[PDB]
Amino acid sequence: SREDEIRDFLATHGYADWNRTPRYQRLRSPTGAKAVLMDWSPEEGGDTQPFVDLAQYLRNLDISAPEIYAEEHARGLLLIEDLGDALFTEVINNDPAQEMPLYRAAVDLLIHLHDAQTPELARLDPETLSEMTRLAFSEYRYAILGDAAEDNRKRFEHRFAQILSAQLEGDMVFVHRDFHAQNLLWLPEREGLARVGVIDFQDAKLGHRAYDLVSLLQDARRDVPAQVEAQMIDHYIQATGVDESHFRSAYAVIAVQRNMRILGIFARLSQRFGKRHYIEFVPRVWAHFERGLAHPALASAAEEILNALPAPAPEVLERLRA
Amino acid sequence: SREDEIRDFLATHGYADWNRTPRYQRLRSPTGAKAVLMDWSPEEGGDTQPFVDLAQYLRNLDISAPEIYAEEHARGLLLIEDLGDALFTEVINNDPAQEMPLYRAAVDLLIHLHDAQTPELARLDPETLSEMTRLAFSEYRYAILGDAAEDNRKRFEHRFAQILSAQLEGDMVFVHRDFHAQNLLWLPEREGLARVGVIDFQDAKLGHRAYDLVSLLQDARRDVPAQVEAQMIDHYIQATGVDESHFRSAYAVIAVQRNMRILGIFARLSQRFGKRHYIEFVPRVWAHFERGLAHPALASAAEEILNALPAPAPEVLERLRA
Ligand SMILES: [Cl-]
Ligand SMILES: [Cl-]
Ligand code: NA
Ligand code: NA
Ligand SMILES: [Zn+2]
Repeated sequence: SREDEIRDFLATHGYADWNRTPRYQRLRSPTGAKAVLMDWSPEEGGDTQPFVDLAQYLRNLDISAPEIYAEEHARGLLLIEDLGDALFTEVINNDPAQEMPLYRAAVDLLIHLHDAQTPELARLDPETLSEMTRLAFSEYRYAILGDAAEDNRKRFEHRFAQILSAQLEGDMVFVHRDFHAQNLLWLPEREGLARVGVIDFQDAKLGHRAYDLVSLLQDARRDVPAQVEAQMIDHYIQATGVDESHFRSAYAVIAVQRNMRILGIFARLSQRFGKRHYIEFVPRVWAHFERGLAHPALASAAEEILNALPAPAPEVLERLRA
Repeated sequence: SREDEIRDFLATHGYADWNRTPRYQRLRSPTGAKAVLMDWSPEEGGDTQPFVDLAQYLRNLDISAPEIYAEEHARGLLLIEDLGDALFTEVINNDPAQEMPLYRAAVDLLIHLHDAQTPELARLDPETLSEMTRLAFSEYRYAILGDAAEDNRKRFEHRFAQILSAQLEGDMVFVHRDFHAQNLLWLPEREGLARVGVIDFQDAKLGHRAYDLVSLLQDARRDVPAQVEAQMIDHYIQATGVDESHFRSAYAVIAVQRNMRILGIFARLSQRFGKRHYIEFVPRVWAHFERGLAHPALASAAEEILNALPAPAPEVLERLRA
């Protein structure tokens, strides 16, 4: 059994007396030392090596990704550091005055990260970013109107790749891809940006400096105040020394890209994975999408894309949920 | 080429601009950051996984084995922490007054290590320890007299396994197996036993508490003063709370075991690997062997083994060197 494998893996590496306290199974020593077991079997299609490689890479930068305590690549098992339970979302739910300082710490992580020498990961080039918006047609539009508007999509993708190519410049940086409050953990005994524990970095890519900042600040699952986004963009620009007009323009086209795709991601979470609650986030996503399409960089694509995708009226939301 | 693989491995993990400054290749960043490349190819028969597993295990105990910065198991490459150049032997050569405090720190490492929950490594049971002395016949005796005294060896091994079984008790501990001053590195910015950097732990096993202490204190490559050995055994006994008479007896039989085997190891280093300088260490090894055979625990084996192995007279040493 898989339980026998887990027990053999733990015994082999000196953790036989540790107990599970219920992919991310909490384990505790007889005296309360903490660790986390990752169970991602190869036979199932999982691979532990990217997690190990990227956790090491981030930690080499004094970023609080988890230490690897033990590894078993062939059986798809790891034992890693437990980064605790103080999720940014929980901290902010309990005390809203922590939002700004927690978001500043996370932006400080990105600033530091973006100064780093990069690993060779697959790149989010303009063509790839454009194609990645296709979920807006194949999942969101399709779930609502019953077709994916193939011709509008091909025309949008072609124009949008050109716009992305025109507005995104500079070397690519490490991008986490799910950089938002729910995947961040507060570690208050640490110093500075090291207080930001990070998980879910394993499918990281190379991409633009604004990519993780958009996910953080336009986070569709939370109501991030406009002043948090404004001030955090200012701070990122001031701290990095990037050209302001260019970063702002890149940020706007990237916000269109990410919100458009997440329309599809959320549509599919509801329609395929039965999670209707993500549909409550669609009006927020749609608003950020529409805002970004009002940026002058998007002028050639805006009117045609808005004609092709249905606004989330109450009947559209219900059809997304049902 | 292998150089192309190394360069691909470094580039992939963000180290492309690091340069080699000449298995254990020194690498330096453009601003002088340090790391060590391990090149142990599978095609050659090498495996990086035990080094990774055991380095993690030791570091989980706050023992200064090297961090793993990057790994490539399939191609047999690792990038690890550089633990520096302050080898215990160099420190003590320069300043002999450091011998006691450096050896105390190393003994403190073992004390701490032996309190740890163990991994599942192959065990140095009595039969295995006995067989491992056979190099005394197949390499040392053979190099000198032209035969391995098969009958004496079988009789010695049978009796010696019984003696080992009688004198060794308690749970097995992690044993490094090459625990001596040459494989230890001083890290003076660290605290306590963490100042003892350790390398060459990758073929570690489980064995007796005295195993690594014998290699450290009866170190055949150095003249460890009798007072260092005496006081370090006292300190180990006092700090661990082990029964004194039993530890001392275990230490004596283990000293016989390790010195007997190293007669063979050194004979073979000279005869097969052309390193005649190890033969200068044979008189020291022989003296420790003879001392241990005078322990009452060894009484049934002592006279027969001494009759079977030639004393290292000047003509014996020359035949070992030539
Ligand atoms: Cl964790
Ligand atoms: Cl090293
Ligand atoms: Na513990
Ligand atoms: Na550097
Ligand atoms: Zn590995």
